Order: sequence, then C-alpha cells, then structure tokens
Amino acid sequence: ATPADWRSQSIYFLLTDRFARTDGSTTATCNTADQKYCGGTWQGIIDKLDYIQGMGFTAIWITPVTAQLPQTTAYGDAYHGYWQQDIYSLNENYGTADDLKALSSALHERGMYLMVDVVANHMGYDGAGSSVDYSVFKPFSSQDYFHPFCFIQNYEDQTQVEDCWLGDNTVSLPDLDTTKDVVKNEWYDWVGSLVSNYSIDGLRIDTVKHVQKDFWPGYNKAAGVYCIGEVLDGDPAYTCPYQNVMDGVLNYPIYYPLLNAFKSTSGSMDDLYNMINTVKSDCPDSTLLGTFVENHDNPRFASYTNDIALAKNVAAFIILNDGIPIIYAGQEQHYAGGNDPANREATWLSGYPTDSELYKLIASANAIRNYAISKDTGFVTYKNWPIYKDDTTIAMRKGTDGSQIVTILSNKGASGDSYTLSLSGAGYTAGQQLTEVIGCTTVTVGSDGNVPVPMAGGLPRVLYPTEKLAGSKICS
Ligand SMILES: *[C@@H]1O[C@H](CO)[C@@H](O)[C@H](O)[C@H]1NC(C)=O
Ligand SMILES: [Ca+2]
Repeated sequence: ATPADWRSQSIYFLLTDRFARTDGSTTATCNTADQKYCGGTWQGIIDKLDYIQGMGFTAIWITPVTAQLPQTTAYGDAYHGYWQQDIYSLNENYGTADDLKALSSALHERGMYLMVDVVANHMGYDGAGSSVDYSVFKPFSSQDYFHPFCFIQNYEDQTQVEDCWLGDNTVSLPDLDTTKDVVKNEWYDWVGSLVSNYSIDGLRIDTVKHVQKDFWPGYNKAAGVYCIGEVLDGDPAYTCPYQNVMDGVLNYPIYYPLLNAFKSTSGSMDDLYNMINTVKSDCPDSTLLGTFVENHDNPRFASYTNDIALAKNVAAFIILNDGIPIIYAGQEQHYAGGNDPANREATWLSGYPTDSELYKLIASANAIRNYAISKDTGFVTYKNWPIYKDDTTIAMRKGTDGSQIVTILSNKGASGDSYTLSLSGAGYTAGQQLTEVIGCTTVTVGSDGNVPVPMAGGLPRVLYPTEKLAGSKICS
C-alpha cells in the first residue's frame, strides 16, 4: 500500500513473541528479566485480531520475521527479532511461511494492513566482534560484505554512526557495508521478494540513521510500499531530512516533548506546542510521520506516572495528531515496565480486557478519527494546528472547516479541579452543537464563537459537530 494509502491508518505495534500464543494462554509465564522466548506466534495474533480491531486500529506492525542467532546470549534469546542471521529463513519460533501468509490474509480479510519490521543495517552474533564466523550469515556469508570491526566512539561523527558496529562484545551486530553494490542489490532483491511473498502492506525500517542516506531510496522503491524509518534522534534538523530519502520516519522529534508534557502535572505544554509547529512547518510531510509515546526501546509511559488521566490524554494526542497513530501492545492495559527488558511484557498476562480505561479511550479516539476520515477526504492532509496552550492545557484542530476535530488535552491528572475553559480559535460557527465524543456529552458554541469546554478529572475532550455524527454509531 502507498504512502497516500497509509495516511488514514492507525497502527497497533506488537512484539510477535509477547502478544499472543497459539494456545491462547493468559497465564503462561513471561518473566521479562529472563529475556527468553515466551512463545508468542503469528497464529496467536490472528486469534486476537478482534481485540486489536475492537480498539479501532486499521493496521499492525510486527517485529522482524527473519531467522535469528540460535543462542540464549547473556542478553537473552533473539525473541525481539533484531539479531538476524539468515534473511531467507523465517524465525521458526513464530510459525512457518504459511502462518505469516495466513496473518497477512487474515488482516486483509478485515480490511486491515500488515506492516513488517526490517533491519538492513546489521546481523546479530553471540559474542565478541573479533570472534564472528561470517559463514553463519545468509546470503552475506563472508567478511567481505561487512564494514571493518569498530564501535561508535563519537556519535557526532556521522561516518562512524554509519560505518562502525552497533552492540558490544557480548552480542555483536556485524555492520553490513551498505555502500557496496552487491549489498544494495542483495537487500533490494530481498525486500521486494519479502513484500511480494507475504503480501506486506508497509515496512517499519529500523536502524535508518546507521545506514548512509543513498542506500534508502532504492530500498524504499524495491519494497514498493510505504516505508517508515526509525531515526532515533529528537532533533527535527537531524531526523526530518531522512523523509527526503524514505516515505516516513517515526516522530522521535514529537516523542520527547509529548512524553515530557503528559508524564508530570508540571510538564511543558510550550515545548509540545512549539515542536508541533516546528514539525508541521519544517519536516517534509508531518502527515506521513508515525506518532508514538511508547515502544520497546524506551520506558513505558506508565513507568513515569501511573496517573490514568495523564495516560488517557497522551493516548488521545497520539490518535489525533498529524500522521499515523502508533500504540505499543500493553499501552492500552496501562503497562508500566521501564527500560529493556522490562518494557517487553506479554500482552496475554493482562487477559486482554476490552473494558479497561485505556482500551475504551483508544476505541473512542480511533472511532472519531476513522469516522471523520470516512466523511472528510481532507482530514489526513490538514496539518494539525495548535490553537491554545496554558500551563496545564493544549488544544489543537484538525480537519476541513465545518468538519474539524478540536481536541483539548490537560496534564492536571486525575485530581484536576472542575472548571470551564472558554476556547477561542476552534473555527466553529456561533451556536453550533458539538459532541464531546470521549464522554459523549454536548457543548454549544457561544454567540461570540468561543467554546465553553467543561474540564474535570484532568480528562481529554474531543469535539466534533453533532449534525455530522447523524447515522453514525458514535455516542449511539
Ligand atoms: C520469495 O519467493 C521467491 C520464489 O520462491 C523466492 O525466490 C524468494 O527468495 C522469496 N523471498 C523471500 C524473502 O522469501
Ligand atoms: Ca551501518
């Protein structure tokens, strides 16, 4: 599916080993500190598609599918998929090629997309970089395919960032020489044939900043689908330029101020407001970035704060911001693991309740986004406009005049006082009826064009014209 196809999507990102087992167990041991395979599979995902689609997601992103180093390393098993050795075999832990095709087919049958995580930067190897036997890599079964062994000493030297090896002498990450035509042609042939064989709709490309920029356009073209890159840098001046060599990047620029705004009742609404405007103006296309606050490479939101209202606001922002919402499996069950490996909790241990606070908030926010997009072909290309901030509030508008969603977020948290926000800049007409679609109440725009938004419990508010909901299932 194309970048234009992907603008309307909403992604549930999951770790294949940690989402769902073939047997459907909700009690099977998964001690994150063990760093071992817990037994999640592609067939498990299929079994739990009702749970995902119930939150209004239109797509999933699964961790990589390639065969991994076989060892239990000092850092555990390759349960996460980022230590590949044989790119022409699947990781048999998750199932067979027929299971991965069944997953693709099962999503397509529900009108959903499959995104697959891929790494071009490196292979994985158990032990020191000086110990690597290159014959274990397929097809790259020679040291000739690899950069000379060195570690990044200076993260400000982009040549070192690209040409030296990630990892360490515990688990080494042999760095492919992606400047060689032989390595480009291998990878390009591979990714086109992966996408074709499994009917994949999009890719998440990990590790993008560690591969020189001139590699990426031919890879993205060979894939023939929307590719969203991981460029792990909060500076839009570093990260944004990568969207000129690949369709999208993950929104690490928004990540930091978004986390900081909502993780604390003292979080900066200014830094978030300013980064929204910086990305909107400066990044090649904010509507093709991936919005997130939680993944397997950072502490979970609830590891910073267990305040449920703060979690509800940050989830509402992710769904209603420019670009593709991305929620990480467990975020909807308020998982609180810190850094790796604590943030790779098994989703099944929650028992997959569909009546949890954040399951319902995500379902409501995805419902209004999916509905608004179905009625407004301009929603996805209207760049989100921050219209208001104060010390505890940000309000934003997205969508064609007459059809705009106006979202008011707060960091007051669950002990926030009851009060009325007189919101200007919404652009609704005096006297129009709005539905607050989270709480399913009505608000009427003033004669003066200001919106009197009831604020309570630090809860997010999401406004949309009542007449435009006619015949919809929203707030039945
Ligand atoms: C896709 O299937 C074709 C036909 O067998 C094969 O040549 C190719 O290597 C496969 N690609 C992947 C990555 O499975
Ligand atoms: Ca590299």
